Amino acid sequence: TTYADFIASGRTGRRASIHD
Amino acid sequence: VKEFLAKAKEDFLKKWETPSQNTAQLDQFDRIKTLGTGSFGRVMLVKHKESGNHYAMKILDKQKVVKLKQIEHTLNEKRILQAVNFPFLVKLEFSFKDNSNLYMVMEYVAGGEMFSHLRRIGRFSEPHARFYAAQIVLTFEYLHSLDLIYRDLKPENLLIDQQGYIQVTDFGFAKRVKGRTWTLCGTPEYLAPEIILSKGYNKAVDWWALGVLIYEMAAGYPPFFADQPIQIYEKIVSGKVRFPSHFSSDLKDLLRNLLQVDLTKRFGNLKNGVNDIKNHKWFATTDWIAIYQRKVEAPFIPKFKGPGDTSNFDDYEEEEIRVSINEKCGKEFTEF
Ligand SMILES: Nc1ncnc2c1ncn2[C@@H]1O[C@H](COP(=O)(O)OP(=O)(O)O)[C@@H](O)[C@H]1O
Ligand SMILES: [Ca+2]
Ligand SMILES: [Ca+2]
Repeated sequence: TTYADFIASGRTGRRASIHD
Repeated sequence: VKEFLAKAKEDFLKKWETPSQNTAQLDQFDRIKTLGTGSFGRVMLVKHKESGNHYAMKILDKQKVVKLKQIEHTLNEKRILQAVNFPFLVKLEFSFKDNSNLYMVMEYVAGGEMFSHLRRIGRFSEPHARFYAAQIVLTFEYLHSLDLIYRDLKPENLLIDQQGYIQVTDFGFAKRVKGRTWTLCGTPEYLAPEIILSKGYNKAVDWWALGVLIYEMAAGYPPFFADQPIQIYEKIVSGKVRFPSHFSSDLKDLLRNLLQVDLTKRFGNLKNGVNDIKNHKWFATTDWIAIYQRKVEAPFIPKFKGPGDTSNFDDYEEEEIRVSINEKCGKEFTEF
């Protein structure tokens, strides 16, 4: 499932900004 | 709205043109605990000694700001936040600087980030997501009318207040611009394709990001995700979006119009502006004035147990707030 793929990914916690 | 916005612009411009400075100092507060962090900033719950009130103190190390080339963005952040006024924007109560750091002291919004509730609960029902979305639509109508672009919409930067309403925080990438700009900044999952493809962009990137926000609130995951930003940018640029089985047809239609790679077609960017969004079928039940007036019953009210309670926030490792006896970066931050 897409849910399961999201939860197993490495970006489920708080996300930092980028600024280049 | 046009009369309200006109007066709102007058108020904003007076403060834009003569910003507030130096309205508190560090030893007026006792620092209690870290509430949250971003790539180079830390926000702490503090207590103001003479009033007893709690606040949220954003602390930036000036040398880190310079090293990451974020001086102009940080001056933008404070100049704009001290000048705006809208029911879903966090209030800046004080600001000051010392030899080492910059300080922005906001109202403490105790209900926590939308992010934490969203991940814990899983996803929000469409009425719940819609209540929050309407507040963002109104806030972006306000900000854009001041020629401001916000550029960092995400659940981590949205706080829930004691009545269950949104407070937008983190004006780090806010910028007053007429026409186009080019900085690659934001949060990877929320970037519009025209940001990634470096062609120059305008306030329509905020309406894209609204589409991402609504998707993520209603799905419980973003429309474009992967383990690394470059992989996310690839998906954004493909623009292919797939929807959960439970999304209503109205929500899907709205999102195809917000997550639109073509700027002549993206809602919020057309001839009728924000009204294409306000008048869309998904928002048919939304009373736009009652939302503005905060008279709508919120779908969710976080638990609150007392001044200073932080239980709606994750815990963080704490670090010393050092202040050197030598002034760092004084010229760079003169106007702060
Ligand atoms: N006014 C506030 N009230 C309560 N918590 C806050 C407030 N503002 C920010 N926070 C918390 O601190 C975190 C970081 O603040 P933010 O302004 O986004 O800093 P950064 O620019 O370093 O990401 C937020 O994600 C949230 O957890
Ligand atoms: Ca942030
Ligand atoms: Ca920021």
